[PDB]
Amino acid sequence: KIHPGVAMTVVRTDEILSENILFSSRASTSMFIGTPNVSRREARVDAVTF
Amino acid sequence: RRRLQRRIAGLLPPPARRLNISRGSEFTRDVRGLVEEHAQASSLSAAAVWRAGLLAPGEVAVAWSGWRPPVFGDFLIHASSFNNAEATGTPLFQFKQSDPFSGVDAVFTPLSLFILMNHGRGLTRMANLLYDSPATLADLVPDFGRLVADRRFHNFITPVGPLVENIKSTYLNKITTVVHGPVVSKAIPRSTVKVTVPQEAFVDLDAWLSQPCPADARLYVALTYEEAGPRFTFFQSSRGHCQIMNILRIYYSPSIMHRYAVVQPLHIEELTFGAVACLGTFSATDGWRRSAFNYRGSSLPVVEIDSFYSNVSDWEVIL
Amino acid sequence: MDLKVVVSLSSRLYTDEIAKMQQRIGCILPLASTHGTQNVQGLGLGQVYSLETVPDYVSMYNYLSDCTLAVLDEVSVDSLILTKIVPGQTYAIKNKYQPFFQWHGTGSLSVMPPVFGREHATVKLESNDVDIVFPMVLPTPIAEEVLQKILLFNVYSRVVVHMHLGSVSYLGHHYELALPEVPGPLGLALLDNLSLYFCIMVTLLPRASMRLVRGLIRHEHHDLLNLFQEMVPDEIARIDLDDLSVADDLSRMRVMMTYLQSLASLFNLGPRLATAAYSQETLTATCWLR
Repeated sequence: KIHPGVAMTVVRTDEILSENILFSSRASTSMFIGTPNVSRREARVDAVTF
Repeated sequence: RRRLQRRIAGLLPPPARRLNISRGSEFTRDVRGLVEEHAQASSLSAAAVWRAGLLAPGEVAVAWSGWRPPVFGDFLIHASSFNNAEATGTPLFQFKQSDPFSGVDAVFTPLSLFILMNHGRGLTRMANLLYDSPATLADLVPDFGRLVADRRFHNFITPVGPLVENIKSTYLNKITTVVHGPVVSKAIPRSTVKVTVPQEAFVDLDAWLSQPCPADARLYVALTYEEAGPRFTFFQSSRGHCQIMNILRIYYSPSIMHRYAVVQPLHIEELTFGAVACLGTFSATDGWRRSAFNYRGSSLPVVEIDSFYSNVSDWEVIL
Repeated sequence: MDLKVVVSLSSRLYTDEIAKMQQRIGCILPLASTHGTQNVQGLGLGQVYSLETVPDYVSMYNYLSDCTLAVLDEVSVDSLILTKIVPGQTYAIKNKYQPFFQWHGTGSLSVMPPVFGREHATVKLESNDVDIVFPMVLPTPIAEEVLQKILLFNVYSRVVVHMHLGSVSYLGHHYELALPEVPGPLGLALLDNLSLYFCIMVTLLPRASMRLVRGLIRHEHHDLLNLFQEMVPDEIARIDLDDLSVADDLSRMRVMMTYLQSLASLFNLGPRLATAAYSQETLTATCWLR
């Protein structure tokens, strides 16, 4: 329990679970909505994957 | 030359790949025509057969689709060499009999194939419960001990894949197994079939290692030669065959020097430490859901590889 | 069946990478998953072959065989369309590999980790601050020649001749390939399995054929024999003293032919492509996954 001749500065970090609030002005961003088409991926032997 | 236009009209349309649907509750005829895959079993009327379209050449079409029709190899075995309480989805193994004109083959499920190994030296409780006498199975192979003793047992058994239908005959049982293709049952309610392998005989090789995930993780069988009687283990992996031989050598690294320490290899044929064979592929995501298997008395833990695609290969020796 | 995978870029793309990537159309690329849309991470071998100085070719082979394969045809800003490769389907594969390998008629293609330098098949995507490398595809005889040249460099590391091993030769052109010094314990594990097979070969190798080849070099001379320089090896002197017997020769061959199938199948690392009908005027071929 005897001090050495050299000190230290213990750095560390802390994770904090915050609740953010998102605000934006009206008509900020124009976008285009596509056509929601379906597709057929894979024919596994008893089950197909769309 | 206008009839060629009608011929190219009858030949053009592929299966529908894209479909710009609008809403879900409407259920348009076009999305139904995309999702309607034709059946295989229907009632017996010529209009019903015509709507079912089973008369179409090769693949089914109402007067190619990335789907394969399954083949169904047929076998004949004696009634005592098999238990009718076997599961539907279980892989099978043919042993080639030594008679030149045979007719009646000899098929071993891994539960039955266990008692060809234990007699001569849980899971073994059920294997002795179902097939009660080993003597009714010790004779289908004529010379088992000599064939283990020179280590040419693996090139005599070719895997035939999973079982489908067992018409429980009286004396000469006829079973149907899928050697190749989409494993699906021939029932009038066409129910799904899941290939089962008993849990203690089946060690995962993925979580045995404890980012690239493909869709088709294969299932490997492996017969291994032990001085404590040979063993049939099964393997699930998402690797190539090049990877499967190296990681199986690293997995069997205790057993090889175990056999080396107990039995010195006096001749030149004992050095073969068993072999492997791809039994086929399945879905890598929904794989190997556990389940339970009851006989009248007991219950062994058992895995269920669901919606399996059978594809047998030859034997590649482990060393 | 619909096999289209679109990969979304997380940022924009500068015009030089656009011009470079539109040259790289039709090449084989690997993917992380097999799902609908993916991001730029997980594409290419650059995640396992990083921007470093020591490669690892066999782990690159493992990453190639483990993951799926695709082909890149349509590339634009923020988005580029890929087409997957699944067993059961046929495809067209174009020959846009800048070490210009002339393809044999109806042979078999093989994918390959980039042996001809990292900078040769690489697009630097600094906009998404990552790198996409392009895996080489070249025919199977040149594939086995490169692979056995790699392993012979790995085993002759500890001995010394260098230019006669680390440079391939073809009818089209001879090329140089990048050589590391250690491939780590996975390359040592490949050498482990190779030496395992080899030592059990020289346990079980037949002795009728040595008694043939002694009198055959002393009788005949061939291109299959002039590598001995008309000198019998010493183990031919200290092995052919024994008599010649048929039964143990058959029992030796009955395990030798079993083991050599495994020794071939151990060199099956990397996905193989048995293609058909290559045309020297379209620079593409009808291929499918074996």
